[PDB]
Amino acid sequence: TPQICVVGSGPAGFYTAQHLLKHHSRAHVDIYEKQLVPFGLVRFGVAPDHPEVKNVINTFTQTARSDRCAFYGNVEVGRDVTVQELQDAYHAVVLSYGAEDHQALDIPGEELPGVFSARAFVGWYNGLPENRELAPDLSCDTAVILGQGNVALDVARILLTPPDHLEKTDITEAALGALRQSRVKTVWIVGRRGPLQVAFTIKELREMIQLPGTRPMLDPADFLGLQDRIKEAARPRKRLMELLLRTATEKPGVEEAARRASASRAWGLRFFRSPQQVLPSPDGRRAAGIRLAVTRLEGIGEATRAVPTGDVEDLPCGLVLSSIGYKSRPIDPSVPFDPKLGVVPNMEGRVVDVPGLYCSGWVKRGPTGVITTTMTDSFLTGQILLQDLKAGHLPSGPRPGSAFIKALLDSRGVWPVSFSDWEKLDAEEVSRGQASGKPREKLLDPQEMLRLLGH
Ligand SMILES: Cc1cc2nc3c(=O)[nH]c(=O)nc-3n(C[C@H](O)[C@H](O)[C@H](O)COP(=O)(O)OP(=O)(O)OC[C@H]3O[C@@H](n4cnc5c(N)ncnc54)[C@H](O)[C@@H]3O)c2cc1C
Ligand SMILES: NC(=O)c1ccc[n+]([C@@H]2O[C@H](COP(=O)([O-])OP(=O)(O)OC[C@@H]3O[C@@H](n4cnc5c(N)ncnc54)[C@H](OP(=O)(O)O)[C@@H]3O)[C@@H](O)[C@H]2O)c1
Repeated sequence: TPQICVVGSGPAGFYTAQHLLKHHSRAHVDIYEKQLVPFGLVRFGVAPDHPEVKNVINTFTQTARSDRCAFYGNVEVGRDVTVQELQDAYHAVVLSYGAEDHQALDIPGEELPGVFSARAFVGWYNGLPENRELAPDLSCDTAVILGQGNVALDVARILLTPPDHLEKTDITEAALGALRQSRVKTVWIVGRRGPLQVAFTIKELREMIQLPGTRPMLDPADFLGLQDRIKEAARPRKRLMELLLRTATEKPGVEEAARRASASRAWGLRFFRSPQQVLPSPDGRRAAGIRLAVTRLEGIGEATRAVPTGDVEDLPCGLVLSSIGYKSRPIDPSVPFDPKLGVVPNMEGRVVDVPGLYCSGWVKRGPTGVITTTMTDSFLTGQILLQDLKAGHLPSGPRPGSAFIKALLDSRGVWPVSFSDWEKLDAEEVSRGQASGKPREKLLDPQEMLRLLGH
C-alpha cells in the first residue's frame, strides 16, 4: 500500500493526486494545505467574474471524496510538520505549494498608501483571509497597473465593471461594497515593452474591449507597422495582435462611437514605460502619481528588451497595482531552493539530490502557466513518480502515512481540517449565497471559519 503525500491543495496538488489515484489502484494520497480551505488559486486567484474557470473544483472534490484520498487543511508544511517528517512517513512526497510571494517593484515610493501588488488586491476581492483588511482607497479617479499580463486585466476589469454586473458573482460582499463607492473611472495598464510583448490572452482582452460602461484608449502610434511584423506569427498570437490593432486603428461605426462617447469609464494600454518611482501627495500621506522612464526596444524576437531613453513621464493616479509576477518561497531546510528562478531545483519533477521528493505546478516550473498547463505538468510528475514507485526506487516496506503524522500533529496541538470539515463550511458559504443571489458568500474571518469548520 503505497503512501504518497502532496503539499499544497491547488490545481497541482489535486491533479497530481488525481493522476496517482487513477494509475495506481492501491496507493493512498494525503493532501496537506496551509490555508483552512482547499483549492489554492482556483478560489483565491481566478476572478469572480470567471466562474467558468473554477469548475475544476467539481473534479477536485470527487478526488477528495474518494476512499484513497484525504485532505489535511490548517497544516503549514515546514512549520507544523517538517518535510523530513513527511519523507519519513511516506514513500513519496510531492511539493505543489505554488508561488506565494509577489515580485516587488523595488522602486522608491513603493511604500506609499495606495500602492499594492495586484496579488494582494486579487486576494482581497477573492476572500483570501490574509488580505481581508487590505482596505484599498478607491476614492481616487485613476488607477495605474504595471505589467500587461492576464492578472493585470483581471484587476482592471474588476475596477471598471459596473458593480451591478458583479452582484451575482462570488466576489466578497465587502469588496463589492467598496467597489460600489469607488470613484475610479480610468485605468491605465502599463508595459515596459511594446504591443508585441503583451502577455495577456484574447479572451481577457476581448472582455476588456467589450466591457459595458467603458471605452478603450489605445494610441495608434504604438501600433505603426504591426500588421507587417505579425504576418509570420502563430495563429493565436496573430489573432490577438489583430484584435488589438483593430481596436487601436479602426474608426468605429456610429453606434459604437455613441456607446464610447457615453461611457463613464475608460481603460488604456501604455507602452514603452518602466516604473521608476511612485510620487507622493504633497503631505506624503498617499500615492499621487507614478514616474515612468521612457524606453525603447533593443534586440530581436523574444530577446527584445526595453532600454531607457533618459526621458521620463509622470502619470497622475491614486492607486498603483504592480502586476509583475511571482516567486515561490523556500519552505523548509530539507528542501533545496533556487533563489534566482524561485523554484525548487528539479529534473522533470524529481527534486535535485533528494530521493522520494518530487514537485509539481508553479513551484516546479516557475509561475507562468494557466490551470491546464499546471494539469498536464502535474501529470508528467505523476508519471515519473509512479514509474519510480513501480520500479522499486522508493523505500521498500510499509510507511505509515497519516497514522504517524497525525500522532505528531495530535501532540503538537495542530488540528487539521479534514475534507468533511471543509464540506461543512462549503455548505454554509453556499447556503449564505442563496439569500443574496450569489454562488456563495465566502467566510473571511479565520475564527468564524474555524467555528463553521467544526473547530
Ligand atoms: C490572479 C490569478 C488569476 C488566475 N486566473 C486564471 C484563470 O483565469 N485561468 C487559468 O487557467 N489560470 C489562472 N491562473 C493560473 C492558476 O492560478 C495557476 O495555474 C494554478 O493555480 C497554479 O497551481 P499550483 O497548484 O501550482 O499553485 P496554487 O494554486 O497557488 O496552489 C498552491 C497551494 O499550496 C498551498 N500551500 C502554500 N504553502 C504551503 C505550505 N507551506 N504547506 C501546505 N500548503 C501550502 C497554498 O495555500 C495553495 O492552496 C491565475 C493565477 C493568478 C495569480
Ligand atoms: N485566463 C487565463 O488564461 C489566465 C487568467 C489569469 C492569470 N493567468 C496566468 O497566471 C500566470 C501569471 O500571471 P501574471 O499576469 O502576473 O504575469 P505574466 O503573465 O508573466 O505577465 C506579467 C509581467 O509583468 C512584466 N514585468 C516584470 N517585471 C516588471 C517590472 N519590474 N516592471 C514592469 N513590468 C515588469 C512583464 O513584462 P515584460 O513581458 O516586458 O517583461 C510581464 O508583462 C500567467 O501565466 C497568466 O496567463 C492566466
